[PDB]
Amino acid sequence: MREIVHIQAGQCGNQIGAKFWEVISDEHGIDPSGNYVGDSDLQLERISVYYNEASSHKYVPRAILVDLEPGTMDSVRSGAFGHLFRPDNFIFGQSGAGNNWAKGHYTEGAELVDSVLDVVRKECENCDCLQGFQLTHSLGGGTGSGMGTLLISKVREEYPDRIMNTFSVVPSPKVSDTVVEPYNATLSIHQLVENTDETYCIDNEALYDICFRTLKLATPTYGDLNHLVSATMSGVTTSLRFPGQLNADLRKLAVNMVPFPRLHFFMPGFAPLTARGSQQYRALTVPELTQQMFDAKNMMAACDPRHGRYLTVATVFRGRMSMKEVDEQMLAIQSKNSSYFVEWIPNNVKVAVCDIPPRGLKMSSTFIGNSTAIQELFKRISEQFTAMFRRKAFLHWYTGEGMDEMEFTEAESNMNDLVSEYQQYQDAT
Amino acid sequence: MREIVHIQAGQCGNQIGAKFWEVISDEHGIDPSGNYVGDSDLQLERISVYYNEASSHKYVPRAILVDLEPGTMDSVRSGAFGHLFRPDNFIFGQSGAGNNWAKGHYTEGAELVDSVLDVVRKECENCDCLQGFQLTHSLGGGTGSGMGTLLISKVREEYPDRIMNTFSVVPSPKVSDTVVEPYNATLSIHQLVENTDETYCIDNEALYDICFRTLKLATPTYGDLNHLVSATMSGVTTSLRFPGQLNADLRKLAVNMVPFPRLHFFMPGFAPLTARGSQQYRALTVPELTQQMFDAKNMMAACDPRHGRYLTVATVFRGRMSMKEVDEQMLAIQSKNSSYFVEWIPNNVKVAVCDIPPRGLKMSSTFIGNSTAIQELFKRISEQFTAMFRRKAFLHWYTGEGMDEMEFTEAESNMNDLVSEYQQYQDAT
Amino acid sequence: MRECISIHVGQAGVQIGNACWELYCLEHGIQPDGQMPHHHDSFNTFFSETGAGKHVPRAVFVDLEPTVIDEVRTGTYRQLFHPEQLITGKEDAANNYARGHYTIGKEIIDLVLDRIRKLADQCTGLQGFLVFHSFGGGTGSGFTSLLMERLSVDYGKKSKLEFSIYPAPQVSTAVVEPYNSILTTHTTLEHSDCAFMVDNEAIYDICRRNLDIERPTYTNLNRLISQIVSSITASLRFDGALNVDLTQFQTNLVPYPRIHFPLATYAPVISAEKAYHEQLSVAEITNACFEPANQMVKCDPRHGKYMACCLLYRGDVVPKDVNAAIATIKTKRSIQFVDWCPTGFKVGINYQPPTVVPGGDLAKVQRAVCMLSNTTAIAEAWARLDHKFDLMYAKRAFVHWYVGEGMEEGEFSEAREDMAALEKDYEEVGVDSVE
Amino acid sequence: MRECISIHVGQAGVQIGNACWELYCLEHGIQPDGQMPHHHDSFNTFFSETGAGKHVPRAVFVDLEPTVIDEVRTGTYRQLFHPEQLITGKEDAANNYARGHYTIGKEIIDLVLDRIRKLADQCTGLQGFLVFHSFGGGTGSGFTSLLMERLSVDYGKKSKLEFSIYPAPQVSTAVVEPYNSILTTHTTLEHSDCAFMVDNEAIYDICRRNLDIERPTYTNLNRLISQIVSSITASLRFDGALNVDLTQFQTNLVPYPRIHFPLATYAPVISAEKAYHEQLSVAEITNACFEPANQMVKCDPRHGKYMACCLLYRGDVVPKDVNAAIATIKTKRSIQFVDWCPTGFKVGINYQPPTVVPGGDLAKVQRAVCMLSNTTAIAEAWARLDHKFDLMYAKRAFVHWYVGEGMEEGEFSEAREDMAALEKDYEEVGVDSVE
Amino acid sequence: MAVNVYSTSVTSENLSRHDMLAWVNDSLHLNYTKIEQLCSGAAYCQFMDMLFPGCVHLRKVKFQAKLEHEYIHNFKVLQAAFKKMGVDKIIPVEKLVKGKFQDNFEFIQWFKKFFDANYDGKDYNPLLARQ
Ligand SMILES: Nc1nc2c(ncn2[C@@H]2O[C@H](COP(=O)(O)OP(=O)(O)OP(=O)(O)O)[C@@H](O)[C@H]2O)c(=O)[nH]1
Ligand SMILES: Nc1nc2c(ncn2[C@@H]2O[C@H](COP(=O)(O)OP(=O)(O)OP(=O)(O)O)[C@@H](O)[C@H]2O)c(=O)[nH]1
Ligand SMILES: Nc1nc2c(ncn2[C@@H]2O[C@H](COP(=O)(O)OP(=O)(O)OP(=O)(O)O)[C@@H](O)[C@H]2O)c(=O)[nH]1
Ligand SMILES: Nc1nc2c(ncn2[C@@H]2O[C@H](COP(=O)(O)OP(=O)(O)OP(=O)(O)O)[C@@H](O)[C@H]2O)c(=O)[nH]1
Ligand SMILES: [Mg+2]
Ligand SMILES: [Mg+2]
Ligand SMILES: [Mg+2]
Ligand SMILES: [Mg+2]
Repeated sequence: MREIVHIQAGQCGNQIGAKFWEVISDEHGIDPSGNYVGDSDLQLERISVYYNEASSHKYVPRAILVDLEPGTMDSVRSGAFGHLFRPDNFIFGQSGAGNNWAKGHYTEGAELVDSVLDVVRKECENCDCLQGFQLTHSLGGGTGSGMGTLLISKVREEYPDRIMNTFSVVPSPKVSDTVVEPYNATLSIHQLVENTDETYCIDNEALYDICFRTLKLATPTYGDLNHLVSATMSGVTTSLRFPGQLNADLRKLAVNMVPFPRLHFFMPGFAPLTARGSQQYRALTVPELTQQMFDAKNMMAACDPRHGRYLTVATVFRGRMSMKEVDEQMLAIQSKNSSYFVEWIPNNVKVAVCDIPPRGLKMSSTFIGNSTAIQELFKRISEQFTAMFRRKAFLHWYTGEGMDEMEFTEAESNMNDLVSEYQQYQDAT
Repeated sequence: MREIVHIQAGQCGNQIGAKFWEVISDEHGIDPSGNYVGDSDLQLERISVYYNEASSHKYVPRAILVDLEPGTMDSVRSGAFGHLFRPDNFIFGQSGAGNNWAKGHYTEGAELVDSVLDVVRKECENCDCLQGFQLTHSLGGGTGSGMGTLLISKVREEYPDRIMNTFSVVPSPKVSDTVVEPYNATLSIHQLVENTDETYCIDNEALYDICFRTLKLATPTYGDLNHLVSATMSGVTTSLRFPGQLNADLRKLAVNMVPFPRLHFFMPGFAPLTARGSQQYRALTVPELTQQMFDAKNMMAACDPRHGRYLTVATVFRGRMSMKEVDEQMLAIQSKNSSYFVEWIPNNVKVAVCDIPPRGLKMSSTFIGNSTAIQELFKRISEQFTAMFRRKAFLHWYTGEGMDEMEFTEAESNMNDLVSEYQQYQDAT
Repeated sequence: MRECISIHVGQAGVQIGNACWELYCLEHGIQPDGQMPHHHDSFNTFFSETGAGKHVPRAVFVDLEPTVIDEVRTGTYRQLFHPEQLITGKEDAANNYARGHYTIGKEIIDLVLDRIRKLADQCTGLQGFLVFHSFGGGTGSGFTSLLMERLSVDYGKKSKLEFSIYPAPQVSTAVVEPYNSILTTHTTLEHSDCAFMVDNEAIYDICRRNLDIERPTYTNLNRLISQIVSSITASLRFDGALNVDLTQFQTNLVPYPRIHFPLATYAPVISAEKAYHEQLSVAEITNACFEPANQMVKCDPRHGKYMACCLLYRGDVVPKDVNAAIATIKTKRSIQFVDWCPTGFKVGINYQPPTVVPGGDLAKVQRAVCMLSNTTAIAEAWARLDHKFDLMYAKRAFVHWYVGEGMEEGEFSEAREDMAALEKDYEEVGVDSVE
Repeated sequence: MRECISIHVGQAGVQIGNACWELYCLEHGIQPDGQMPHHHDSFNTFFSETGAGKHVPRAVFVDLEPTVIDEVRTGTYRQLFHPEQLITGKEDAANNYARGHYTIGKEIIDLVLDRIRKLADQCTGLQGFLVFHSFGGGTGSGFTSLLMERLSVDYGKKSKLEFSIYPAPQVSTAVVEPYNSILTTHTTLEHSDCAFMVDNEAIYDICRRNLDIERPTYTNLNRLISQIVSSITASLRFDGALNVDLTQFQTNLVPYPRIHFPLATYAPVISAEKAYHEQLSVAEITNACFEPANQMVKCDPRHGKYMACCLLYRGDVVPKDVNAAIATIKTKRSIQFVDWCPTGFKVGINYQPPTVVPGGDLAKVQRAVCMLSNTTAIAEAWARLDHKFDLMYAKRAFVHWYVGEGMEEGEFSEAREDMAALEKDYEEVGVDSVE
Repeated sequence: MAVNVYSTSVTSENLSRHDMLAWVNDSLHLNYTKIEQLCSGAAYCQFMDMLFPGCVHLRKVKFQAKLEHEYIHNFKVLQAAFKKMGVDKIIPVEKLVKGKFQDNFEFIQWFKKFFDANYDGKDYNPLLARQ
C-alpha cells in the first residue's frame, strides 16, 4: 500500500540510484540475487512500498533507469547488484545529450520519452494504491536535466493528483563541472517550480566539506560521496515503511514544509556523522543529535543559514528514544536560536519518530529545512546566466535544435520573480 | 466424439501442419513412433477428436497432407516425426502450380482434387460423428491457394451441414514474397467469402515483429513462426479437446463471433509471450495476461485495432484460475476501452475457460478478435489488384489456361462490395 | 523424380557446358569415371542411373565443327558422357546464319531430334529444356533457331530456358555479329519462354575489379556462368525453406509476351585474400548484388526502371534479415520501379551452401545470392544493335554471302521491322502513362 | 554500439595513423595479425569484428603518391588493414593546392567516398569522423578540403574533428606553406566542428627538454601526438566516474561558430629515470599541464585570455582532489579568463590508466591529463601566417603554378579577406565590450 | 538544373521550431500543428511543384496517407523529383517515416535553405492545385 515509483535519469541519477538500492536492500534484508534472507518479520510487513513481489518469492524493485547513452547501463548490469533489476526497465539511447537542453528535451528526448512513459504506465496499473514518484537527477547535465524535466511534464499530465519529489544535484559556486552550466540550470528550474511538489537541493562541495572535516576522509571518491546522499533520501521514506510512535509520510511533510506553492526548495541534513576512529568517545544520545544537525557545518547544501531565516523545519528521527527528550530540545533550540526563525510562523518545527534504527547505529535523524538562504543560490545562478546571455555565448547550439531567444527571456523573468518573493517574505513583518 | 478432419495445402500448410502435429503430440503424450507413453488418463479420455486408433494400440493422425510438388512430402517423410503419418494420405503431383491460379484450380486441380476427395470421403465414413474441417494454407502461393479453394468448394458441396475453419497466411504490406500476389489473393478471398465458415487471417511481418520485439530473438526463423501459429491453433481446439469449468466448441465460437454471413475474418493472439531471460521477473497472473493480450503490439495480424472498433471478441483461457478474476478484468477492460467497442452490440465479449494448462506454463490464453481493421487490408489488396489489372499485366498467363477477364471483374466487384459493407457497419450508430 | 534436359549448341555452348557439368559432378559427389565413393533423390534430376553404379548425364552436345567435340571426347570427362550423345558434323557454319540454318544445319537436325526424343522418352516427369548458345556464332544462332522450331513443334508447352551471350558494345570477335544477332532474335522471339542474357565485357570487368585477376581467360567466365546456372537449378536439385521452380521463374519474370529478356547477377564474387577481412552478411550481399556495377550485362539499370526481380539466396539464410534487407533496398534511392508493379520481388531460399570447384578463383562462402532482374535498360542494347545492323545493311555488305546460301533480302527487311516493333513495344510499356 | 571512423590523408596523416593504430591494438590487446589471446563491448567502437576471431580496423588510408602507403602494406601491420581500404593514386599533388583539389584529386574522390559509405552503412550508431591531415602539403590540404565538402553533403549533422599540423613559425619544410595554409582554412572553415591544432616546432622542444632526448626523429613525435588522440576518445572505449562523449567536446569549446581552434596539451611527459624521483600527484600534473612551456603549439597563453578549457584525467584519480586542484589553478594570477565566461572548466575522469608502447620514451604512469584550451592567444598564429601570405602575394610569386592548374587570381583575394574577417572576429570578442 | 546548398553549422540563420511550422502552414494554407506530422511527405512533394513547375506528377501522390506502407510511396515520388532536377541530397527515408522529432526537424532545416535558393517569387493558389 502507498507504494512509490522510482525514476532515475542521467549518469548522476544512475550512480546515486545504484547506491540507493544498496541501502534499501540492506534495510529489508534482501539478498543481491533478489530473495529474502532477513530475520525479523517487521521488514516484510511493508515490502510492496518499494519492492515488487514476483514468482518464487523473488522481489524486483520498482525502478526505471534511463539514460541517453549506453555507458551507464553497462556498469550497473554487468557489475554486482545488477542481477535483481528488471531488464525491461533498462531503457537507454545511443548518443548522449551533449550537455544541451535541446538535445535532451526536444531532439533526442522525444525519441525515448514515449518508450519510458509506457513502462511508467505499466507500473501504475500493477500498483494497488499509488503514493507518488521519486526522481534523482542533475541540474547541470543534458539528459539528467533536459529529459528528466520532460518526464516531469508528461507524468504530471497523466497523474495530476500525486506527489512527487526530485532529489536534484544543484550546481556549484566555486568550480563548475561543465562550462555551460547556467544555460542548463536556469532553463531547468523554470520547469521545476511549476510541476514539482517538493525538491531537495544538494550541492557537491558541501558534501566534500562534510566528508573532509566531519568524517575525517582525505580522499573521498564518488562511492563515499553518494553513500551520504542515499541515507538522507532513505531517511525521508522510512517513516511509512516501518511502524513508529509518531508516524509521518511523504504527503505529511509537504503540508508542513511548503507554506507557498513556489517555495518548495529544501536543504537536507543527516546526523550523526562520525569517523571510524572517533566513535568510541561519544555517547550516542538525543542531546548531541539535535545539536549536531542544526549547525551550518553539517548541512548538505553550500548555503550558510546564518544569512537567512528558517521558514519551517522538519526533523525525522529514527531508532528508539523518549518523546520527552525529543520535544524538550526542539523548544530549547527554538528559544536560544530564536533570531533565525520567521516571526509570522509560530512553533515552526515538525517532528516525527520511527522505531527501526539504521544499520550499525542506535539512533539517527534527518533534517529538512525550508530556509530563506536558498535565495542566494538562485541569485548567483541568475548572475552567471545574465552575463553569458548578453554576449550571446554558447547560444548558437541551443537555437540550432529547436528553441529561440524568446524561450530564454521567459526563463530568466520567472527566475528573477522567484528570488524577489523568496526574499520579500524574509523581510516581511 | 466430435472428430475433426485436418487438411494441409502447399508448402506453408505442410510446414505449419508439421509443427502443429508436433505440438498436439506433445499435448496428448504421444510418442513420435505413435504409441501412448504419457501418464494422466485425461489425455486418453478424448483422443479420437484428432487422432485415430489402430491395431496394436497405435494412433495415427486424421490428417491429409497434399501438395503438387513432391519436395515437401519428401522432407516430411525423411525428417523426424514422419513415421506416424499414414502414407495413403501422402498425396502429391509432379509439377508445382507456378504461383498461378489457373494451374492451381483447373489444370492440376482436377486430378489432385479427385484423389483427395476420395481420401476425404474414406476418412469421413470412418469417422463416427463429424464435427468439422480444418484447412491451413496461404493466399499468395499458387498450389496452396488454388487447390485449397477447390478442396473447400468440393467439400462444402459434399457436406453442407458442417463447419470448417481456414487458417490462411495473408500477404504482408511491406515486402511481397511473390510478385503476382494480388491476383491470387483476390480470387482466393472471393472464393473463401463465398463458401467458408470462419477464417483466422495470419500475417508474416506482424509475426516477425512480435518475435523480434516481445520475445527478444535475434534470428527469428520459420520454425519459431510456425511454433507461434501452432500454439494458437492448439489453444483454439483445446476447449473441446479437454474438460473445463466453462466449455466451448467450434460452433460456439462461430455463433458468438459471426454476426453476419460475410463477416468472418478474425485476428488471433496468444499470451503470455516472454523471452527466456525475463520470465523470472514477471508474476504469471490474470491481470497481466489480459493486459498483454489486449494490446495491438501483441497481435498476429498486421492491422492496428486502434484504427477501428472491435465488433466482437472471444477469449479462451487455459489452466486453473478464478472466474471472479476473469470476468472482473474483462469488465474492467471493456469499461476502460469503451470507445473502441461497437455501440449497438452490448456485452460484446465471450469468455471460455479450460482446465489443462499448456506444457511448461501455469496458465495461458488465446484471444480471437472480429474487428473492423481488416477493412484496411482488403482495401490495400484491392488497390494493388486494381492497378495491375488496369494496366493488364501478367494476365495473359491466367487467360492462357482457362479463365477470362469476367472472373477478375466479378472478383474485384465482390471485394469492393465486402469492404464497403464492412466500413458501413463500422460507421453505424 | 523431376528431369530437365540441356542442349549445348556451338563451341561457346560446349565449353560452358563442360564447365557446368564439372560443377554438377563436384556438387553431387560423382567421380569423373561415373562412380561415387538434402543428399540421399537429387542426382536423379540430372544424372540417369544405369544398371551398375555409373551415372550418365542428360546432356546433348551438338556441333558442326568436330574440333571442340573431339577435345571434349579426349578430355578428362571421357567416360562420363554417353558416346552417342556427342553429335558432331563435318564442316562449320563459318559465322553464316544462312549456312547454319538452311544449307548445312538441315542435314543433322533429324539425328539431333532423334537423340532428344530418346532422352525425353527415357524420363517420365520431364520439366524443361536448357539451351546453352551464343548469338554471334553462325552455327550457334542457326541451330538454336532450328532447334527452337523443332522442339516447339514436337513438345507443345514446356519450359525452354536459354542462356545466351549478347555481343559486347565495344569488344568484338566477329564482323557479321549484327546480322546474326538480329536474325536470331527475330526468329526465336516467339519460341522462348525466358532467355537469360550474359555479356563477355561485363564479366571481364567483374573479374578484373572484384576478383582482381589480370589474366582472365575464358575458363573464369565459364566458371562464373556455370555458378549462376547451378544457383538457378539448386531449388529443384535440393530442399529448402522456400522452394521455387522453372515455371515459377518463368511466370514471375515474364509480364508480357515479348518482354522476356532478363539479366543475371551473382554475389558475392570475392577472392580468397579479401574473404577474411569481410563479414558477408545477408544485407550487404543483397546490396552488392543490387549494386549497378556488379550487373553482368554492360548496361546501367540506373538509366531505366525495374519491372520484376527474383532473388535466390542459398546457404545459412534467415528469412527475417532477408526480408529486412529487401525492405531497406526498396526504400533505397537508386531502385525505382514501374508504376503498375506495386509488388516487385520474388524471394527463394535454399538450405544448400554453394560448393567451390578445386583450383577455382572464387573463395568458399556460406551465403550466396543470384539476382534475375527484368528491367528496361536492355532497350539501349537493343537500340545499339539495331543501329549497327542498319549501318552495315545500308549498303548491302555480306548480303551476297547470305543470299547465296539460300536466303532473300525480304527476310532481312522482316527481321528489321520486327526488331523495330519490339523496341517500340519495350519503350512504350516501360514509360509511364496517365490514367 | 558506438562507431567512429578515421580518415588519414597525405603522408602526415598516414605516418601519424601508422603510429596511432599501433596504440589502439596495444590498448585492446589485439595482436598485429588480428587474433587476441572494462572488457566484457570495448573494441567494437574501432575494430569491426569479422566472421572469425579476426578484427579489422575502421580506417580509410588515402594518398595520391604510392610511396608511403606501400610501406604500410609491407610493414609489420600488413595483415591488419583491409586491403581495399588502402587507396592510392598515381602521382602526388607536389605541394600544390590546386592539383590536389581540382585536377588530380577529382579523379579519385569518387572512389574514396565509395569506401566511406560502405563502412558507414555497415555500422549502426555512427557519431563522427576523425580526420588526420596536415596543412602545408598538397594532398593533405587540397584533397582534405574536397573530402569535407563531399562528406558534409552526404551526412548532414555529424561530428567532424580535425587533428591538423600547423606550419611552424621558424622551422619550415616547404616554401609555399603560406599559399596552401591560407587557402585551406578559408575552405574548411565552414565544415569543421572542432579542429585540434598541433605544431611540429613546439613538440621538438617538449621532447628535448622534458623527455631529454636529443635525437627526436619523426617516429618519436608521432608517438607523443598519438597519446593525445587516444585520450580524446578514451571515454567511449572505457568506463569512468564521469564520462564524456564526442558531442560534449564540441558543445563545450566553441562559443562562436568561427572560433573553433583549440590547442592540445599532454601531461605528464617524463623520461624513465626522472620518473622515480617524482611522486606524480594529481595536484601537480594539473599545474604541470598549465605551464606555458608545455603547450603543444608555439604560442604563449600568457599573451591572451582563455575562453574555455577541458581536462581529461585517467587512472587512480579521485574527484575530490581534482576539484581542489582546479580551484587553486583558477585563483592563480597567471591564468586569466574572459569576463563573459564565469564558468570555464569541463572535467572528465576515466578508470583506465594509460598504456605504454614498447620501446617508447614515456614511462609508465598511473595518472594522465589531456587539456584542450580554446584561447585567444592563437590569434597571433593567424596574424603571422597572414603576414607571410600578404608579403609574397603582393608581387604575385609562385602564382603561375596555381592559376594554370584550374584556379583563378580572383579566388586568392576571397580567401585573403576571409582570414582578415576571422582575425578581427577573434580579437573583437576576446577583447572586452562596454556595458 | 537546380542549385544546391549544404548545411553543417550556421549562426543567426537557423530558425526557431515555432517559426518553421508557421512558414509551412502559410505557404500551403493548411493546419499542420506538429512539425513531426511532416512524415507524410505530401507537403514536401508540393514544395517541389512550387519551386519548379512540372517535374512532379502531383496525381501520383495522395494526401490521405495514414499507414507505414502509405508513407513510403509518397517519398518515392519525391525521390524521382530530386533526380530529375539533378539535386544530390540523399533522403534518409528509413528514418523520416518513423515520425520522430530528430530526423524530421533536420530535413526541413535543410529544405528551408533549398527553398530560398531556388525561389523566384512566383505565387499561386495551392487549393486548386491540391483539388
Ligand atoms: N552526487 C554525484 N554527482 C555526480 C556524480 N557523477 C557526476 N555527478 C554530477 O552530475 C553531472 C553529470 O552530468 P549528467 O547530468 O549525468 O549528464 P550525462 O548523464 O553525462 O549526459 P550528458 O549531459 O548528455 O553528458 C556532473 O556535472 C556532476 O556534477 C556522482 O557520482 N555523484
Ligand atoms: N507462416 C509461414 N509461411 C510461409 C512459410 N513458408 C512460406 N510461407 C508463405 O507461403 C507462401 C508459399 O507459397 P506456397 O503456397 O507454399 O506455394 P508453393 O508450395 O511454393 O507451390 P507453388 O504455389 O506452385 O509455387 C509464401 O508466399 C510465403 O509467404 C513458413 O514456413 N511459415
Ligand atoms: N562466354 C563465352 N563465350 C564464348 C566462348 N567461346 C566462344 N564464345 C563466343 O562465341 C562467339 C564465336 O562464335 P561461336 O558461337 O563460337 O561459333 P562457332 O562455335 O565457332 O561456330 P561457327 O559459328 O560456325 O564459327 C564469340 O563471339 C564469343 O563471344 C567461351 O568460352 N565463353
Ligand atoms: N607531425 C608530423 N608531421 C609530418 C610528418 N611527415 C610530414 N609531416 C608534415 O607534412 C608536411 C609535408 O607535406 P605533406 O602534408 O606530407 O604533403 P604530402 O603528404 O607529402 O603530399 P604532397 O603535398 O603532394 O607532397 C611537412 O611540412 C610536415 O610538417 C610526420 O611524420 N609527423
Ligand atoms: Mg552522460
Ligand atoms: Mg510449391
Ligand atoms: Mg565454330
Ligand atoms: Mg606527398
